[PDB]
Amino acid sequence: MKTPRRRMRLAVFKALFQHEFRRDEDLEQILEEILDETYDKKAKEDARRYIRGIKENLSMIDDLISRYLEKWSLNRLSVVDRNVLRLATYELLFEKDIPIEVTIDEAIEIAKRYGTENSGKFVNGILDRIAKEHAPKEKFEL
Ligand SMILES: [Ca+2]
Repeated sequence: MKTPRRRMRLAVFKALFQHEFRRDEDLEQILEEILDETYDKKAKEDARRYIRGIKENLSMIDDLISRYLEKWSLNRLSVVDRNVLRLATYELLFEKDIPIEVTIDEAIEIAKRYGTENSGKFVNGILDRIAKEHAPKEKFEL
């Protein structure tokens, strides 16, 4: 049996979340602590691709998101909101055959699960805006 993408994405989120309290450590090493053999070969490869992509483009991703936050900057957001946005933005921009609504709706689920009462609505709004202006043109043709 194969590990679902949703479970793979959750491991990526957990690594992002845990890193916020261990900023002197490597995001990639934190992901490996989370990954184990209960995940299949592809899921571990996929989670690594996501974490590497987010880590290697973090400043670009953060600055991209920052343009949609008026004066309540990214650093002032909760750990959950900030990282769901980072994860979803990476997916919208670099994971080619995933429809925009799948990325946004599955990101909202993570926000509702671990965030506060307005987390889901907040991230849905920001991601709708980011997707409209930053998703590759081909993604709209899916
Ligand atoms: Ca279609």
